Amino acid sequence: LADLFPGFGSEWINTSSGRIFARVGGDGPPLLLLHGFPQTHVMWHRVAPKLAERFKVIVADLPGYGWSDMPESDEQHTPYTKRAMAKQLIEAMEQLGHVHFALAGHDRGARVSYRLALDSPGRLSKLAVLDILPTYEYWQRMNRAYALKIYHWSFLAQPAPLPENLLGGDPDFYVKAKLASWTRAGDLSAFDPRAVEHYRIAFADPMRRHVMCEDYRAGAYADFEHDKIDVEAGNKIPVPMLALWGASGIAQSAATPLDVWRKWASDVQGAPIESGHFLPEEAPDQTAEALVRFFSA
Amino acid sequence: DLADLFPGFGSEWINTSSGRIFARVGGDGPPLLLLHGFPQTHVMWHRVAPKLAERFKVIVADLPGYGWSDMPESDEQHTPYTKRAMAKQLIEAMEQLGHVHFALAGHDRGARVSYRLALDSPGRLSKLAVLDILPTYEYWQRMNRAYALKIYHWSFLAQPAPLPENLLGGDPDFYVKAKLASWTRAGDLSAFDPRAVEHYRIAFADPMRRHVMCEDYRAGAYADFEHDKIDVEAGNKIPVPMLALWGASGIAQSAATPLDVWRKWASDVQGAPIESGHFLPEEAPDQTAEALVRFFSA
Ligand SMILES: [Ca+2]
Repeated sequence: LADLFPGFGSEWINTSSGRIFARVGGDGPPLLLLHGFPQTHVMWHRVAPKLAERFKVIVADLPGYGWSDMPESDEQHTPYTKRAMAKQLIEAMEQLGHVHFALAGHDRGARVSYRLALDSPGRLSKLAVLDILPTYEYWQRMNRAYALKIYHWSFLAQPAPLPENLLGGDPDFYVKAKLASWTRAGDLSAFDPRAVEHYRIAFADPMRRHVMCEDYRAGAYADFEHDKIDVEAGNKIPVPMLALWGASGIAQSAATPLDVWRKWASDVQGAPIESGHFLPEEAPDQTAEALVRFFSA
Repeated sequence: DLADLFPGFGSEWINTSSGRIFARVGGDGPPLLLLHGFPQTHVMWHRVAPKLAERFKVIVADLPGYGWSDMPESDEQHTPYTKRAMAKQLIEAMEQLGHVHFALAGHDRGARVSYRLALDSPGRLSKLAVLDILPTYEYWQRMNRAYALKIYHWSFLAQPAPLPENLLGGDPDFYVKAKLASWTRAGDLSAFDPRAVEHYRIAFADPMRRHVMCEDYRAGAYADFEHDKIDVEAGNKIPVPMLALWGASGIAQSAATPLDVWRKWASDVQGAPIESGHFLPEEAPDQTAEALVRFFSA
């Protein structure tokens, strides 16, 4: 597997819940980048060097993803709730001396990110979320069209071992299909093939796939519950935040993203990028530039 | 290898313009067509058909593309697996037997064929029984987190091919057994005859049979929904006397009664809960049989 972060260090950050793997590069204020599904930290390989000019970039595999340890799940999928993941990543950052940092997340990592921002806002200077709405918003807008478009939210949330058994027949197909279907182009062309190899290899592990289901099960249950409490209490993110979404991505299909985030964040700016779901790989120049400007403010 | 679960029933291959319908046929009296759903075959009626055969000519048909029925070639709109097309084919199948006015009971997908038939060609039906469904439109209109999680397979199997086909091929035996177990009241296969499960397992083992089921659900998400929507908006109601049976632990139930929802679709509908999960004729065969004979006798 290729090193897509030449000159970046590599850290195994030990936490109470297992090791976080991270590539580390650049200098300046600490910036944590979190990938999503079905990816690993290497999805940032096109924009992390450009951020590394101005920030200490920490490119972490999510708890349970990539090369991070997989905490053993439980009946409530607790370690793979965004709340628990946020906690583990806060722990990881503290091991590096980062108790106050900037954070950008995409997909699942963006959900960890806004949940981190709601649970422990004092940990964040600024927050960027890439192509998501809050988990609560997806479920609340889950009508016919949206249930078809993001079917995997209900399918991967099905009780073990049903998704795992189906995914295990041909893991390569599913990871490649999920990658392809949410690009603007509808194929794998936006991706560096060495990055695809990373995604494909991570997905080839049955326990890694279980973890991803656990993450989606948390997303259907505890994640939704945590979010529901916040939205019904009027708890807003107080960290300055950037919401970037793809014009052909997931967030914009059932809502106007900036309108939704103004319900969740007291201080949010947003910008569409011409892109599918995978903003940092489909549109790396426009994404890196959006993140450099926001975090330099 | 595959047990004969309808002793005394014969076996018909009914020709239609879109391929053969397989049916087990028994009894005498007014014609009664029994339609199975997903992921079963006609054999799901094996505990209730003998009871109905005391008073009806019972035709126990494999849905087009299911079981041993032929699989008509699908197209971009999944047209032969829309409930409208399936109903036209079964109307044609019944005509081959001289049945132009018949009683109809369907479960699951076959229940969807059945109420669509009732809507499109009500004159063909003496009475209609639907087991453990609401109309397709109602499921989709009620699509929320809870339902999306409970009937996930409606959006999963409706994904463009070959995605659900490929994943179903990952472990087809587990999938059909999981689908059967998870919708029973017990949560295992204990309510099913092991010989019937073999039929379901063997039908589900053919990739082309699984593809058709996916076509059925693709139609369930698109054309079937649009056909239902037109009837909603035009105020068209099923005029034939209708029985709506649902499992107390089935898919149709939730918070609002299936009966109140069927009253928006049917002029003349009675309804009863059966202590059962989704698979009323196998989980509650006596309670289902008696409700059906009671209703179809009138
Ligand atoms: Ca298996």
